[PDB]
Amino acid sequence: ETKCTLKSFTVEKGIYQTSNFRVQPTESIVRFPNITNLCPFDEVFNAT
Amino acid sequence: DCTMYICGDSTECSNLLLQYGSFCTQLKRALTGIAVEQDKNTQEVFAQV
Amino acid sequence: NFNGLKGTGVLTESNKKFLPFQQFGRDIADTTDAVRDPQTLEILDITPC
Ligand SMILES: *[C@@H]1O[C@H](CO)[C@@H](O)[C@H](O)[C@H]1NC(C)=O
Ligand SMILES: *[C@@H]1O[C@H](CO)[C@@H](O)[C@H](O)[C@H]1NC(C)=O
Repeated sequence: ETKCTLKSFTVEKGIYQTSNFRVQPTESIVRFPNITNLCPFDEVFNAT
Repeated sequence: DCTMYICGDSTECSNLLLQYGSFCTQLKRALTGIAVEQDKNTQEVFAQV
Repeated sequence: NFNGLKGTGVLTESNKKFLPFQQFGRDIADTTDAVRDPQTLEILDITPC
């Protein structure tokens, strides 16, 4: 990893720095305020 | 850190940052020059003995 | 994606509570960090990476 960072096949005796912490993406979630006050379709297909 | 500051939690910016070249190699090696000098400044004033 | 809140991050429970007129939450960076949950009444913190 630090050989990849330094763009060389040899590194020197010392502290270096690589890419920081990041949790890789796994999935996606979607949610929304739940279903209320539905449109009056029961009247318009079950009309007497 | 370059990638996760200018583009937080977006993996498409990792592709667009590498094609700008050695900007972030220069900027990281610039601020490391300060970050090693501050150790040298404190050792210069106090540690003559 | 909380009704248009696009972004990626991990989700924790926040001890603080919002007022009934409040739905979102900002920070110094002016972005979403802790919001009220859409379909259930508790406050969820978006902990970043
Ligand atoms: C519409 O009417 C039919 C017949 O009475 C019934 O079976 C059906 O359940 C009704 N629709 C709804 C949504 O209740
Ligand atoms: C919607 O969510 C709220 C909060 O959890 C709950 O009180 C309500 O009963 C829910 N309604 C439906 C139709 O699920």
